[PDB]
Amino acid sequence: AASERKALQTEMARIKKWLTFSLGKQVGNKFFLTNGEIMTFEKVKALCVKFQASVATPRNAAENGAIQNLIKEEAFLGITDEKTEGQFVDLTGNRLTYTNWNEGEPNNAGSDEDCVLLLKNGQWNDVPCSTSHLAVCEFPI
Amino acid sequence: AASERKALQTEMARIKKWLTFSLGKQVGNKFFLTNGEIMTFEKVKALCVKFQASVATPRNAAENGAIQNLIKEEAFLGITDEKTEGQFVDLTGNRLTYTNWNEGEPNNAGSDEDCVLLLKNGQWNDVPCSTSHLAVCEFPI
Amino acid sequence: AASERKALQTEMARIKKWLTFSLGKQVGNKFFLTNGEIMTFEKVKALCVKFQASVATPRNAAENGAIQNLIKEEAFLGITDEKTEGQFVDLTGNRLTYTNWNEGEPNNAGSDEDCVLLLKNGQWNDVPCSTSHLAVCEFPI
Ligand SMILES: [Ca+2]
Ligand SMILES: [Ca+2]
Ligand SMILES: [Ca+2]
Ligand SMILES: [Ca+2]
Ligand SMILES: [Ca+2]
Ligand SMILES: [Ca+2]
Ligand SMILES: [Ca+2]
Ligand SMILES: [Ca+2]
Ligand SMILES: [Ca+2]
Ligand SMILES: [Ca+2]
Ligand SMILES: [Ca+2]
Ligand SMILES: [Ca+2]
Repeated sequence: AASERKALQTEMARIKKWLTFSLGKQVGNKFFLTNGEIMTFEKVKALCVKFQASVATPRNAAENGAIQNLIKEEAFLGITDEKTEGQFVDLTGNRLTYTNWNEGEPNNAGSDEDCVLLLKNGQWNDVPCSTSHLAVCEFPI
Repeated sequence: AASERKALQTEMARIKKWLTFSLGKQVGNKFFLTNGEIMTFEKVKALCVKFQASVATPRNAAENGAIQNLIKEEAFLGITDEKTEGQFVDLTGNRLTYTNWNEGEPNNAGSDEDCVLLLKNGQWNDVPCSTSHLAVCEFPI
Repeated sequence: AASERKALQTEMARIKKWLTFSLGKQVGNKFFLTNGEIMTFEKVKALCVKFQASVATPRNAAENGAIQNLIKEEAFLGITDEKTEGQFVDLTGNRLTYTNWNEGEPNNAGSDEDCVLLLKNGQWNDVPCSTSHLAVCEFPI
């Protein structure tokens, strides 16, 4: 009967189990993944979008730690103050409820730091959007 | 007809081929995987269990080498002598038929070394279960 | 109705999306993957073949860069001049249209360099086939 379909769904459920265990980090309904490539902010934006994903945007400590665990280099976050200087916000325009700025940040040094960078210790630093950093996308899971 | 089902099974077989090639190490009916996180023994136990897997327990040189190849840091094994000091055993209570102790091991230093650690060279060292080391689970494949 | 089949195909399409994003590098109809193990050329050949894949053979800059991005160590390419010294060719006998030799290469040093090695900077160097290097296979995607 639908024995095949039964086996397909069972096979899929385990493949998905493996992936969430070792391919990336799952926190709720988000799945953080990196292609291991560094590029400018606009590029990462296009990239994630190209995959039906969005740039990783930690909305709480758990997510921040998850991204922290995943990365081997500083990664751009889906946060900027491009439109209103000093007012950091989501790629959807939503203001942040959780922040983890590094000491002395944000400082908008050189009057040109509108992007945010997740550092290896989990802290953040505002950096120029034109710099090249690790691409990380959150996929809906 | 069942052309779709045909394609689904073919698609699944190749996805599985990719995963066994680059996601982890397959040795017989075991699939070794790591989430790249270090934690205490009890945590790793819970973790693997949480994924229908068990802590990696090499039962022969091939498996030991496979785990060795997979890891980038010392990993806990599913072996302990908690119940009977000096008598190392499986998470199922089965005694070991294969061991790869490091020189001078096991020594049960500090009278508190009931867990086993796979070192980068494949050799083993008994360590305190309360230490934090890389999590590795063997999944049924 | 075929709601399941619908869901299976949707589930598969996203699993495939994740894999092409983080498991390997896709360039056209090729999917480059590495098992992270170093071995002699003949071994890598057998390995890829064993997986219905072939040794990675960059046929253009995009592919070369893709392989370059993927690797953490020097990787053998599916190119040799075993049959006709100096005449480098595909594993299918096809002559190369794209090459990226390193300065001073190829030199066939020691009169025993019939294999090709992709270096970390993307350049190539002819090396003895008996040396052990990273295995990389291109899978049909
Ligand atoms: Ca600004
Ligand atoms: Ca600090
Ligand atoms: Ca700013
Ligand atoms: Ca700054
Ligand atoms: Ca004891
Ligand atoms: Ca030793
Ligand atoms: Ca002990
Ligand atoms: Ca010891
Ligand atoms: Ca020759
Ligand atoms: Ca050079
Ligand atoms: Ca030669
Ligand atoms: Ca040479």
